[PDB]
Amino acid sequence: VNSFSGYLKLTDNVYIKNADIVEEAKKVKPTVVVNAANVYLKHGGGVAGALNKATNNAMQVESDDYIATNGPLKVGGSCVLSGHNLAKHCLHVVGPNVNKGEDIQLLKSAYENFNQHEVLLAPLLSAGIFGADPIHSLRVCVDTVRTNVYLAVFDKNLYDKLVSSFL
Ligand SMILES: NCCc1c[nH]cn1
Repeated sequence: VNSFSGYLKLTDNVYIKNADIVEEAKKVKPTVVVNAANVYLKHGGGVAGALNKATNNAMQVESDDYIATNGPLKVGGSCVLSGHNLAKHCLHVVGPNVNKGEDIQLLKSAYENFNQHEVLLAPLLSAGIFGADPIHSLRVCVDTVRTNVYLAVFDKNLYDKLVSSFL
């Protein structure tokens, strides 16, 4: 049993809810929250900008030190950093950004990072400002992640479309 409430069950391991991931993280304090990161961990907008704002910029300060030491992530890659006030840990995962021309096949590689964690609160990778089809992102998630993932979808209209169209 876990603390997540109000989710619709899509599969054995994937759950979904219309929720603001920031507000959900603050309520649940999950072991892992996933950030929709870019390779520079520049948390300007979308999910990343919202998570970072909720940490009062402490996520960005920590991320800048990570990049100064390690250099940029790979598209499809990830790193584990602090969850600050939102979670124990933040898994920063880089899905491909269609608005930069990145290979959508890298979305499966991105989701494979989730398998290193038994339970996660996450957004749909490569959705929102990264420009990919969220229906596709949900299908890749279900067909890739084997650990227990609780997906937060900010937009109610999109949530209802994801559920209604789910095979
Ligand atoms: N408060 C809205 C956070 C968010 C979710 N998705 C994109 N941004």
